[PDB]
Amino acid sequence: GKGKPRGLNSARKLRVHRRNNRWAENNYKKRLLGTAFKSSPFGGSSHAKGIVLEKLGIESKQPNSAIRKCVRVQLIKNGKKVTAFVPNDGCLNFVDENDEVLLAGFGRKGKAKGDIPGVRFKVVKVSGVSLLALWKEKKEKPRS
Amino acid sequence: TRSSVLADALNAINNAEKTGKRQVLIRPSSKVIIKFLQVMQKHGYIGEFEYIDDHRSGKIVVQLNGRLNKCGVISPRFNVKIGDIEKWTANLLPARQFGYVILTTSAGIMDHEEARRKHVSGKILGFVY
Amino acid sequence: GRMHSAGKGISSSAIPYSRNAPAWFKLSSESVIEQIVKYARKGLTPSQIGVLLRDAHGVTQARVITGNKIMRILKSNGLAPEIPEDLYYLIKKAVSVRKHLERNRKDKDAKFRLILIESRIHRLARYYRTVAVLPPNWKYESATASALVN
RNA sequence: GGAUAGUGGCCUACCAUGGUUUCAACGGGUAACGGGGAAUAAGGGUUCGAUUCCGGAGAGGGAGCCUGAGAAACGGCUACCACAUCCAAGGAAGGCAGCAGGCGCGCAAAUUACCCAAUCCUAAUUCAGGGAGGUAGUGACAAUAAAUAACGAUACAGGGUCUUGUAAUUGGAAUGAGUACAAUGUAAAUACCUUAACGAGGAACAAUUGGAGGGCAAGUCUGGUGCCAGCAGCCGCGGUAAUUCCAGCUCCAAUAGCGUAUAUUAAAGUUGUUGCAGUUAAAAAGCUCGUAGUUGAACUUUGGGCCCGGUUAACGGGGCCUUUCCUUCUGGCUAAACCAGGACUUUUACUUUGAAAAAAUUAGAGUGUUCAAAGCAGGCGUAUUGCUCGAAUAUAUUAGCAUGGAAUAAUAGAAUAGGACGUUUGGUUCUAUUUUGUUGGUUUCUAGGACCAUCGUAAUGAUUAAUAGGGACGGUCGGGGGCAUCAGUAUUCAAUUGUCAGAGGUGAAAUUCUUGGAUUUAUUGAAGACUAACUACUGCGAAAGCAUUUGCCAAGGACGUUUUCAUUAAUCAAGAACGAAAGUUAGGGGAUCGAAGAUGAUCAGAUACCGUCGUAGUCUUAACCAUAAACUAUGCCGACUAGGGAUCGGGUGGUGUUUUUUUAAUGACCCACUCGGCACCUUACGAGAAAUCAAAGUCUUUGGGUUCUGGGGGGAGUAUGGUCGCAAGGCUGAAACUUAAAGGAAUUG
RNA sequence: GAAUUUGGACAAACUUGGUCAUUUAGAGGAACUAAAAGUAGGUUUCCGUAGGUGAACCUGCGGAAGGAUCAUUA
Repeated sequence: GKGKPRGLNSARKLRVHRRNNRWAENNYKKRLLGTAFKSSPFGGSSHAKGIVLEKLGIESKQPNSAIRKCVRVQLIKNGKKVTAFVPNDGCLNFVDENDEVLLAGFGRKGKAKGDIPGVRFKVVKVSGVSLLALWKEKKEKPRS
Repeated sequence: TRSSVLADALNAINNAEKTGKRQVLIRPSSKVIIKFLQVMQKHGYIGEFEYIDDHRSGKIVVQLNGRLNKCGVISPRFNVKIGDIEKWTANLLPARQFGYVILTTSAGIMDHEEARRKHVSGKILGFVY
Repeated sequence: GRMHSAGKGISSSAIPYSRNAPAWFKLSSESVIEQIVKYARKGLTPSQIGVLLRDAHGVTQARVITGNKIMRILKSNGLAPEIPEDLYYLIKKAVSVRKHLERNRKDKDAKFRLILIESRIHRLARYYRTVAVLPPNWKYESATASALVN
């Protein structure tokens, strides 16, 4: 029984059934349609670079708040505008407008880790130097 | 329709043992069914069976003596290359010291240890333990 | 079960466990043979010959008494019809239900039953022309089948 | 025929009309050079392979060509295209996907260094050349080995006279990170190995990277900061969607490494062949027929005896006999029959063994690279003219070749004998390796074939009739279908008649009909629809569905059968038949009910959102449409597994009951049995998340055959394409994006 | 034996016409969002289809329970 063919010469039906079924997945469907190249915010890559268009102030709540807001950045290759997540307070004043930041993912395969809806990227480098080391007064930002 | 008589025989024997009967009647009969029962009888898993003979196909009455865990058929009958035989054991026997898989080789129907001892192999037929 | 129905009946005849010439018969072996060819020359099918022989003359079945079946007896003496018996009766039934369907157009039940009968005819005709009894094509058609049955 | 180095539609003339494909041809995509291989390791798989080895192709894009054995060559030429260089403005020259190096592109990648010393290649050739190649520079791609400390003495805490730790207590030893004579190394140097001299007392020569609610190891720490119509009153306490707001102390893990991002793999049985699921959680086509595909009952030499002989009485080997080695031919024993010998599947599938299968990589044997990753080295001596081991082995799962087997699954053979076998006789048709001197032709003999006829020789040739299937027949059975016919009240309308003031409608009114008599009563007539009660945990049909009488027409299941044929079967993309209600195009007829529409009153409450009139429709004919909670929310075929009582159809039996008017057929009933149905009750041998299930059982101990469908929730049955339909619409049918849940089943507040 | 020339095959490329496909301007509109802050009642739940309504919703025909069986006799 079991609903599938079982004859010794019945391999072609199994193969074409598996092809169609594998097409009904999500990983295989995005891998063999090349979705990461046409419609992805990146070019199917890990990091990216882009100039900071503007800084948008999405706070936690009404005035008694925790400051977790970041910038809207347009890319270099796609030209597409996304929003990032700068790390903790004291790092926000480093990133200015038109600041050539290098960006990475956030850690959930295209989904928002954390309780901030609508951000999938975080700033890794600002002005092409660093962000973690520049915050820890270990280096200084080069001018332009 | 009746695709495999060996499946019917083995399912009947398994159901009879799990219910707890003493003897079971199997219809139809075959050379493959007779040889399977002869191997199971040689290794002590069943008791004594008789071939009732009408003209058409025959019937078999098998008298069980317990000590039968599970017997089963493998449809389709895959070609088992000799280096693969223990692989089949490693799929469908509970342990390594007891349990048998039955190969239809060109030297007849025989258990897998005799197949390894005779350096012969063939198609798969079923298993018993 | 059935082939074109949901039924699951098992009513049939049961050949006994004796292939040897019942003792109370003790009449002949050839006399029934020219009696069979006389019955066939009268114009009956082998099944009707068999039922008349077991109803009237005590022949249990013609295979055990003579050693040959009835259709081989008729084929040996050149009484065999050009098409076999069951296909002939299926074509006859299809012709009759087709005439009924012609006279009553809105009988959709007869349409379905005719489709079933014709599919049965096609399966049987494919078997007969496969085993090389019928001519190699034989081309079953709606019209000429009427001219085939009479 | 031409052309080619050569075959070939490679080209040309002539003639045919073929060739491929549902076993997916042809077309479209590829973020596609192919392979040896790489990661992942229970197995099977999944994912990558531009890249060091092999083969292909290109030198900015096309095309053409000389030289030459070899090029459609670009560190060769010619023309066009796109770029672009130089200047005296006439003209000339160009091709880094060779090595360095630059711009651009980017998340992403090094020196315009030295040399032929090694490996090999080229040349007239030991000698010349080689950005091939090697050496060094940059280099945390990856991989190997392991520095940042070790031992005492004193005082305490201990276990307690021998053992641990603590200390702004103390003693000297050891050594390389480095600096560097020298020598080695090297084409020359750098570096490594060796080494005279210098080089350790903590802010030395100082180790980092993440984290401490759970997952997941380690805080019942400290302080400060921003908010309070909470207490107190200027000290403060407590609360703070302060998603902790931040620092310090302490602790955990790994360590010269650690973290993050994207992709991929394992855990995942979220691809399921092994190995998923489909009653209710995603998911069984509305139903049936049916082509390809997949799958398909049993049966034909088994058994016995004989020896010999391999391994530690058991396992496994081969030959003889038992009606039993059949087959294509030479050399000998002989009187068609033996031996020595050349070999054979009607066709396969399958399986064992073998050959031929690049190296590197993988598994793996040997060997102290000081160990190890590596490498194929090395080992031993009178170390004075020496000796010698090795560089194994395995894997390669398809295809092709050779070979032993004959279980399993297929194919064919004698049915109109046109079948086999021969020292059975005749005729035809052909051939000669020869002898008559060699040869051409003529004839006979001889020998070998093939063909047409007659004698025989023989156990002369046909497997069961599957609790598979179709067919025939007998008696039934059914609210199964079509046409025609018959009937029953009821509803509405009309005629006649009786009598008077209201009748309908609502929770309450109003519209409506009414002294030309409303509603009600009586008699009669007409039209269309529908078939109550009987009507059931009953029947029929593939489902949708089917309920008055009678007749005709064809069909159907089950039972009975010592009838017939002998596999004709199960399931099923393509294709097709039917398909509730609603709906569409014309004709008919219109009694009820009634979308739309029209009017009445809208009274807090409609809990009691209505009333009356009424179009399409409801009925039917001829065409369309193909959808339903089309539900048993359970595909179809087969096998087995548990008790009981009803009930429908058929059959068997009863010196059983009843009505015959004589107890003969037959009917109704009762008891027992059987086959095929619709169902019901209890239980768990079992199953399940549970509700529950005799199937939803026979399943981690997972395989009887087959078809369809599903892969977290939305976007979405939406967009686009095609196709069917007059239309309504149907069938097929995404993605971007968004989210950590949506959901199923019971018990409890 | 050069310049030059006739015919042919190999053919780069240019002008026009059609066709395929990618990207970017362009009125209009409908969707979604945070928008801290705008304008008491009916209650069976659905399915197919037809008509009507800002608005779920209502009505007509057919279907399903994914809706809670008491008493009596046999």
